[PDB]
Amino acid sequence: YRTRLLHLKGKKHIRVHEVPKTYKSLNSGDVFVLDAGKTVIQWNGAKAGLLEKVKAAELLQAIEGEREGIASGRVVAEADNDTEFFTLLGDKGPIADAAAGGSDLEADKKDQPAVLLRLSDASGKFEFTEVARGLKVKRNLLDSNDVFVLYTGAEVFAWVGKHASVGEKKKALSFAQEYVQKAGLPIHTPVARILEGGENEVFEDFFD
Ligand SMILES: [Ca+2]
Ligand SMILES: [Ca+2]
Ligand SMILES: [Cl-]
Ligand SMILES: [Mg+2]
Repeated sequence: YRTRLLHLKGKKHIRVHEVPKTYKSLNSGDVFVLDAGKTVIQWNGAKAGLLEKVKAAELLQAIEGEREGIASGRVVAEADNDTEFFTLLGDKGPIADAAAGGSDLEADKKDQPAVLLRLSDASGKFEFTEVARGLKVKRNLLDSNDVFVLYTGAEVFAWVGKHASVGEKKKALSFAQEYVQKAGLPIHTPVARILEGGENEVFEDFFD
């Protein structure tokens, strides 16, 4: 499994980004999730906000539920200097202060990375079209008749509507994988094909 470091940040709402796997990506003002597959660790900065911890905790719960006992979750404080955390991280050093991580209020306004796209072949050919971005990505936009691709800021999901066509169901994953390429995202960005009706905890977690 490829260990990923996720960075959660915000005041009125929370956005997540994947950041380089190193202590230098951390800052005491925010909350981070180190996803090492079967071990997932939430790291709370000393000055982390309540909402950042809450949504990081929701992410851990969703990952644990989707991985069905294979993955265990644990939360550590920055002051704990958790040795397993820094071992899975790969290095250790001085943690940048909250000021160096930037303003949460600025992040709310300037950093909304979510993107929702639709894949439909109702016209006789595949059309892959952006539907919404940022906070305007709402669950009500999903349509059982088509396939939808959601970028959360950390992961890409290919959501397959129950009434999607044969071509849409077959090509859903390839369009989601190709989105990572065209959008210039990290090559190892996780892409997952999911079905309407599934529990899909991490996907559903994005919307609440
Ligand atoms: Ca913060
Ligand atoms: Ca369709
Ligand atoms: Cl602030
Ligand atoms: Mg949530």
